[PDB]
Amino acid sequence: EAPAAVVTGAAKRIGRAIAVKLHQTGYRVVIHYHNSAEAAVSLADELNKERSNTAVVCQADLTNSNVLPASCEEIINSCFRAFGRCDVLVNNASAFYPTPLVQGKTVETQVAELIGTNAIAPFLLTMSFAQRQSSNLSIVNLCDAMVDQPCMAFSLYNMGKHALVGLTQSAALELAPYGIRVNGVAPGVSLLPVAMGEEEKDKWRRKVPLGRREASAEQIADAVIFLVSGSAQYITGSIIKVDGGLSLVHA
Amino acid sequence: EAPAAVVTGAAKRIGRAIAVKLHQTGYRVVIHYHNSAEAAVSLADELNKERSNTAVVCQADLTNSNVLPASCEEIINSCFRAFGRCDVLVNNASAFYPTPLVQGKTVETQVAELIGTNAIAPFLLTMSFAQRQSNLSIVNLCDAMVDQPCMAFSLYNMGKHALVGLTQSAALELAPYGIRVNGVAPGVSLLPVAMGEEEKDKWRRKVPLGRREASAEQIADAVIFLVSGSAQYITGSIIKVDGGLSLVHA
Amino acid sequence: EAPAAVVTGAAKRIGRAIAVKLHQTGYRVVIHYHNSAEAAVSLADELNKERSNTAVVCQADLTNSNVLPASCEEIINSCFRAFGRCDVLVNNASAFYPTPLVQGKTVETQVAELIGTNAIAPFLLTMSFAQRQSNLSIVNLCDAMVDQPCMAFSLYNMGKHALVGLTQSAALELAPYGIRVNGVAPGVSLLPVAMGEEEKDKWRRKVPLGRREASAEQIADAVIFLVSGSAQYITGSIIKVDGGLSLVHA
Amino acid sequence: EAPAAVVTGAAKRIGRAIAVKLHQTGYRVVIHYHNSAEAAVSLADELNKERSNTAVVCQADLTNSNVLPASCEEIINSCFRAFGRCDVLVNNASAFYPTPLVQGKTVETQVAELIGTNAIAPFLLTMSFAQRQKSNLSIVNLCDAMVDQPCMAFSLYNMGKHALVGLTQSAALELAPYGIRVNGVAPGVSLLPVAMGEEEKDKWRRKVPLGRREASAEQIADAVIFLVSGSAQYITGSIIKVDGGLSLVHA
Ligand SMILES: NC(=O)c1ccc[n+]([C@@H]2O[C@H](COP(=O)([O-])OP(=O)(O)OC[C@H]3O[C@@H](n4cnc5c(N)ncnc54)[C@H](OP(=O)(O)O)[C@@H]3O)[C@@H](O)[C@H]2O)c1
Ligand SMILES: NC(=O)c1ccc[n+]([C@@H]2O[C@H](COP(=O)([O-])OP(=O)(O)OC[C@H]3O[C@@H](n4cnc5c(N)ncnc54)[C@H](OP(=O)(O)O)[C@@H]3O)[C@@H](O)[C@H]2O)c1
Ligand SMILES: NC(=O)c1ccc[n+]([C@@H]2O[C@H](COP(=O)([O-])OP(=O)(O)OC[C@H]3O[C@@H](n4cnc5c(N)ncnc54)[C@H](OP(=O)(O)O)[C@@H]3O)[C@@H](O)[C@H]2O)c1
Ligand SMILES: NC(=O)c1ccc[n+]([C@@H]2O[C@H](COP(=O)([O-])OP(=O)(O)OC[C@H]3O[C@@H](n4cnc5c(N)ncnc54)[C@H](OP(=O)(O)O)[C@@H]3O)[C@@H](O)[C@H]2O)c1
Ligand SMILES: Nc1nc2[nH]c(-c3ccccc3)c(CCc3ccccc3)c2c(=O)[nH]1
Ligand SMILES: Nc1nc2[nH]c(-c3ccccc3)c(CCc3ccccc3)c2c(=O)[nH]1
Ligand SMILES: Nc1nc2[nH]c(-c3ccccc3)c(CCc3ccccc3)c2c(=O)[nH]1
Ligand SMILES: Nc1nc2[nH]c(-c3ccccc3)c(CCc3ccccc3)c2c(=O)[nH]1
Repeated sequence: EAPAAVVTGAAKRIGRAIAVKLHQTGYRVVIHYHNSAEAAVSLADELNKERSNTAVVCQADLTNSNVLPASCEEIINSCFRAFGRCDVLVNNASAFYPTPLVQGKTVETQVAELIGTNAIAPFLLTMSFAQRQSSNLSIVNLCDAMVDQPCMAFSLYNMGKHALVGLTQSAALELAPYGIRVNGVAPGVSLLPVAMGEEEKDKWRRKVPLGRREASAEQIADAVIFLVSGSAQYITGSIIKVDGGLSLVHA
Repeated sequence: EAPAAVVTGAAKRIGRAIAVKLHQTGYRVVIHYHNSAEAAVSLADELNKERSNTAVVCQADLTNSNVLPASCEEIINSCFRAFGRCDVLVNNASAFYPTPLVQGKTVETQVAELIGTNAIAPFLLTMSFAQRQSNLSIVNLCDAMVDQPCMAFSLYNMGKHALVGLTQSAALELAPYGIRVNGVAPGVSLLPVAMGEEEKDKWRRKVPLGRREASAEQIADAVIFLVSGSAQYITGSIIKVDGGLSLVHA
Repeated sequence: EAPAAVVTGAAKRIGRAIAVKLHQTGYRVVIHYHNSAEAAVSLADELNKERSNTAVVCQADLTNSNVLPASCEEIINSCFRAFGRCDVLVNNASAFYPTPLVQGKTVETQVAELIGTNAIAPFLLTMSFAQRQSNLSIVNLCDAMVDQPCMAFSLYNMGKHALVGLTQSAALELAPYGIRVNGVAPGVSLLPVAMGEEEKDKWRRKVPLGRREASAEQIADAVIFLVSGSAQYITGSIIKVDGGLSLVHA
Repeated sequence: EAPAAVVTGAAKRIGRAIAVKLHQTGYRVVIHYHNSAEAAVSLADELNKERSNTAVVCQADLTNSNVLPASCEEIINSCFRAFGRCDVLVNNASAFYPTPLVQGKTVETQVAELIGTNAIAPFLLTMSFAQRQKSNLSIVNLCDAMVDQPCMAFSLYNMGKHALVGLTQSAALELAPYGIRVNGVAPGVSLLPVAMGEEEKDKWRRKVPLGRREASAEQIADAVIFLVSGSAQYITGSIIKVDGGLSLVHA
């Protein structure tokens, strides 16, 4: 039988490209989404046209709350339900906006979204994934290459990403005896936010030493595919920058 | 007029040592505490016997909740109420216990406490400190072993990682205000009251420099360095006080 | 036409596995070696029996000296002489042995060998490589345990640390020329011939993932990924291949 | 009676400021120097005017060669000849200039100067220091906050400073049983070349979060003083950035 993978925030952009490649590689996928129902479904439609009954969707808010644990257990159950197994978890879903330290959402809501999506939900999905277990089990967390050169006023986001590094390493250590590997892919700039101004996107583009451009989503997905593959079987607790050298560049 | 410091979890152990040392250097101090009220007031008494009207206590749960932001603001407000200023904030309070990934409290509670004390409360207290504004600085009690995590401590460890993020993020954003943010990262220091001597000795034996844990004073010494005029250009630095522990391989 | 790679210290162990895999992937290979002459020609025989005119050997001492820059230029010149091009450089050769800080090679020789092989030759090889210039990249064999040094291996460790800086500096400088520079950082892979069986086991039992060292093939897999088209945006990255070993506190 | 320190490259700029403050703290000093005899001597004169017979000067090229280990043994020995003891070693001397990868010093000379001064001499000085011990003994190495965001075309310099981090950690571990601590100070930008145009100096100053300026040599010296003091007695293997947050600033 073919392995199955969960990819969070998989309706669009990097998470979409990750789902697609895992699928092209032979996985069945659970495409998780929060708000993008329509996009999640048309992706599943497209993958199930290629290969019948190989893609399902799964809706969940990953904001931290009293139900998040249940929600995350249900994401992992959906995969077990659809496909009878869960081999791979990609923690890609992420909320992202500025939370300036010095003066909309209340601060406690910002904590819940930024820390819940970037770190608490990953921890709870990891728990549920491991609890439910020639197989090749792994987890890939979508990290941040620039996490030690944080953006101005993005302190909660940055806290969540740093937490996610902690989880990556802690979970690699603790789940090694189960044969579950835990790694990370850390983009620098890849697809820039649809919202982001065009001059603002070019500013970032021009700082990238390898080609003065952003990574494609597919280039990010390549690292993921490597990490879940049989050729990464001794690798756990490793976070691979896919940043074109951006992190190396001084102010 | 004397500067003022807030030290969280200051009723005993390392936080008491940081407040004692801050007091000896001439700070007025707020001794924040959660459950250890007797130890808190007993300390504020010793300190006020030494110079009167220079220590107050302040009780607060720093578990994450929707009122944690108010609570952290009230902590900063307590320092201005007592002393008319707030120059230093030391984030020392921390919950710690195992949270195994494969299986007491609910997990929602473990999240709230481990992440809230180690990370969210430090962020809120930082916002509050900065919003209320010399030599202004913040010092976070980090973990020298943060990149070699203890088995089954993932939520604690996530919290100490996030506290690194904050140290770095806040140092960048608060620089324009002349507010420095740095950290102090013990290895093993005072071991927990729960721990038996045999398990303490197991950790002691791992330390290259002397095969013993840091004294609480030794941690406080580095905090005192970082708040001083001698570290005026230092911000975003996290100083290990670990006697070489983090350098030792498995 | 087929791309070509130079692999240093490729006659045995990890470097051999890398040469083999690069060769299986479609590459022509320069097999560099120092002393291991028989195993080197033996490997090119195998390779060339599989695909004629796709491997050549190239002998060089990579100890630091005033002629190293010439020896390194010759290694790259040899790749061009044999194959008309040089797409990939792998810096794998390395000397390793204790150099205690406190009391039959002289210390000037220990410096030249350990820093030579592990750092200066890589630098010189990278200069010569870039000077002669498609998916062009370089891979350095680094050490996952580098921030957790082995006792009395300061010179070796210094070499590996330097190789980190080289990886990163060269990534930065060569990016405009389309040349990527990355690392693979084993923990414990095939353990030395001369290592006792008790001390091998001792390292094996430390590894979380599977309680065993990596196979050379496992290391090579990560090299293969980094030179491949699935890594076209990766530069300046160092990928640990250590089964979690570096995550384990003392 | 009074403890003794060796400071390499102590005739000007940072090393001088370090030697002055150690002296002000009550150390006797060996002022090592390469070409700057006149500043070295003039400092030793200023210092011996404060306290008779508490400063000596000691010339040596710290370029890697066959003689470098003797020279480094000689620098240590001279502190013992002058003061009867050697309590503190500061590795401050450093060559610094571009060594581009692609196109009158030859490259073997560049290697010898940049690697010798920034790494190899520090190592040899450490072993001579330790050999002679076998009281608060420690070693402070002058590192670089920016070592992971290197300046373009300084690979040999950068490689030396990276090697110097490894030595700081390696020596800390190996010499801990002798009660010798080994730590670093890692400036970001400090005293800038007086020759450099102010306009160019300002581009660097403007990047520094804290104060938009470079560190004084005295500010670097303060961290060195902390690290050799009785208030750092459990500290070893640590590298204190003194950088005004410069290393936290993305491109
Ligand atoms: N783009 C980059 O340059 C970049 C750089 C560094 C790191 N990364 C990391 O790489 C990953 C992918 O980046 P990206 O730009 O593709 O992500 P993105 O478009 O910002 O977000 C991806 C998905 O996250 C989901 N999400 C947001 N809040 C959520 C919530 N509360 N609950 C559940 N899902 C939620 C959204 O799903 P719905 O649309 O279904 O609501 C969204 O489509 C992220 O983890 C990001 O931090 C990206
Ligand atoms: N000790 C070590 O070896 C070690 C090692 C690495 C890092 N560190 C760090 O150094 C710092 C000091 O360590 P320590 O051993 O002195 O700490 P500790 O004794 O475990 O805790 C310090 C205080 O934190 C407070 N705290 C706990 N839960 C709280 C909550 N929900 N709300 C508010 N406050 C709460 C407690 O207050 P009450 O007593 O008033 O209830 C406690 O006295 C910590 O941040 C620690 O993580 C210590
Ligand atoms: N094995 C591990 O557990 C491990 C762990 C961490 C990092 N690594 C790194 O992985 C790489 C490969 O490791 P390995 O165990 O396969 O290496 P190894 O067998 O110890 O050394 C590889 C080759 O380097 C060459 N070499 C040694 N001194 C030389 C000199 N002066 N000039 C030129 N070549 C010289 C030798 O060539 P001849 O036989 O031709 O003389 C040797 O065969 C090395 O960079 C190593 O540092 C290995
Ligand atoms: N300045 C900064 O912004 C900065 C930034 C990062 C790190 N650092 C580090 O901080 C330390 C002090 O910096 P600095 O700017 O004060 O250094 P500097 O002025 O560039 O150099 C200090 C001294 O090093 C000595 N030196 C150079 N080559 C030598 C050789 N071959 N043999 C023996 N001695 C030699 C020189 O002695 P003579 O004058 O006697 O010839 C020179 O005065 C250095 O280690 C540096 O890398 C500085
Ligand atoms: N979920 C999510 N996470 C993101 N992280 C980043 C990022 C973070 C730090 C530096 C650069 C890019 C980005 C790219 C956009 C960006 C650009 C500049 C600063 C912060 C973020 C991103 C995103 O679009 N979605
Ligand atoms: N709030 C608080 N935090 C602590 N962190 C540590 C610690 C953590 C990781 C490695 C070494 C010591 C300690 C020392 C005890 C300890 C040891 C191992 C895991 C968790 C805690 C500690 C503590 O007593 N209180
Ligand atoms: N050229 C080369 N480099 C090596 N590095 C290591 C290594 C280094 C640090 C920790 C563990 C293994 C090893 C594994 C054997 C070893 C173990 C401990 C110290 C130095 C070497 C190794 C090797 O066999 N050849
Ligand atoms: N021996 C020695 N080592 C040095 N390292 C640095 C440095 C290196 C990397 C980033 C910033 C400054 C410097 C200062 C280099 C510099 C000079 C002018 C503007 C910005 C940086 C330095 C030096 O002057 N002497």
